[PDB]
Amino acid sequence: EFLAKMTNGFSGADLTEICQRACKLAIRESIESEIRRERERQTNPSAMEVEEDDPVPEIRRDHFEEAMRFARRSVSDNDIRKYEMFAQTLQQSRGFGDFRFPS
Amino acid sequence: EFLAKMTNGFSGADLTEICQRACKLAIRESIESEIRRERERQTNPSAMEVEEDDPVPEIRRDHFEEAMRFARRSVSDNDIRKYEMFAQTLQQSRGFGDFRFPS
Amino acid sequence: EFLAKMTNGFSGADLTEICQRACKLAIRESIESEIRRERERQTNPSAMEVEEDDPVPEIRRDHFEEAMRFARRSVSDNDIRKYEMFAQTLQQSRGFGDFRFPS
Amino acid sequence: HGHVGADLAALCSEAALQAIRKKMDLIDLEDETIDAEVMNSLAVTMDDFRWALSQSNPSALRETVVEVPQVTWEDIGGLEDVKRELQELVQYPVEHPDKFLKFGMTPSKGVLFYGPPGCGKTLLAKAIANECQAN
Repeated sequence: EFLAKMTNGFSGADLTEICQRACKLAIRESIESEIRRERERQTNPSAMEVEEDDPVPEIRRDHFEEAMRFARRSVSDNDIRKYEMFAQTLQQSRGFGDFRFPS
Repeated sequence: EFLAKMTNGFSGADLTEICQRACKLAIRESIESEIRRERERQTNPSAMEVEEDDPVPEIRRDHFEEAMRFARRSVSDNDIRKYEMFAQTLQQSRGFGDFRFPS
Repeated sequence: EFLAKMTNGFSGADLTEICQRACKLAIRESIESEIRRERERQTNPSAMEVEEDDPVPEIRRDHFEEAMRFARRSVSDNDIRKYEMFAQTLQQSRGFGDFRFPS
Repeated sequence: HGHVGADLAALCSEAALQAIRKKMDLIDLEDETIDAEVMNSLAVTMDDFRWALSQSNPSALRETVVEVPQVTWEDIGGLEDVKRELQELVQYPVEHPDKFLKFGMTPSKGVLFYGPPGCGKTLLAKAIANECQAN
């Protein structure tokens, strides 16, 4: 809900991108975390993690906090006024307005 | 390294040309040096070079020092600003910037 | 001399600017160094610098090394060709060339 | 480049015939029946192959060719951000295809380079193909 009312003028195809940028930003760290775990210097059987450590099991908070920095609204204000102007080109129930039948 | 930081605004397709101009400038001198060696006046068997003299066995320093004089940058400054301007046409993570989730 | 042959296409009014940017970048540090010297916590007469310490007595090397980062050539290549083209609009001793008086 | 197997058989035969044809000083008209000297004592040398390659043998190939390139990453140094980005967009959907299925991110299907003309675009695009061992 806090991510909802912060993105204000964003189109529906723009905030569907940041929930892929955050997934890419977490897959980068989950690939990179497995590099050091196999590249342990003197990788000895002593004190070995027989259990999977799972450093990134799910998308955390700072992935969205970092993926939000590259957000950009695609539609401007100058072109939404074009569709509002076409909506005004439809006469939009304007003219006389209310009248009543006689009694 | 001294030839690296001297060529500053050169594109990757321009300095690949001077390492062919220097090769052409050394092949010219290696062709020309064999002309006088067969055109020795009174070419006698006395004091004959039975060994190959090899005047240009490899590209020397002054070939690059002479081939550099015909260098020319192909891309100007007025057209790299066009690609920078298209990079600015992408919104480039500009707008609100940093925000944080509440605690 | 190393600063001479590095700035290649720079006009005479552009490299007269970096020897003021470096002076401004050293005056900033010489103003800032006097702030901490009067703002010493428990500024006691013990171990007092009776001599002037003079942290920046002259422009050092890294001031030029940092002031060079903001350099920009003002004249492009597209406009120096205009003056070369006007120099070619003067006919520039072209035509017949060498002739000799008869003997 | 462009030769097929029959063209290479023709190249071998033409090089052997050029090595025969240079030995006409012994293969003469006076000896119609050829003696057993040159029949087993003639070996082909390298300039015969260069002659038979250069003077003849037009290649019968004009269409595309599939291969792994042999350019390397240090052939164009720098651009570490571009190297990290191309690694994230090519290597990881194929070297680790299960982690892309753990949290459902679909892979992208292509980037678009753009820049000044002639700054090593193809020599950069072939590098990830060589690194991934990809055609």
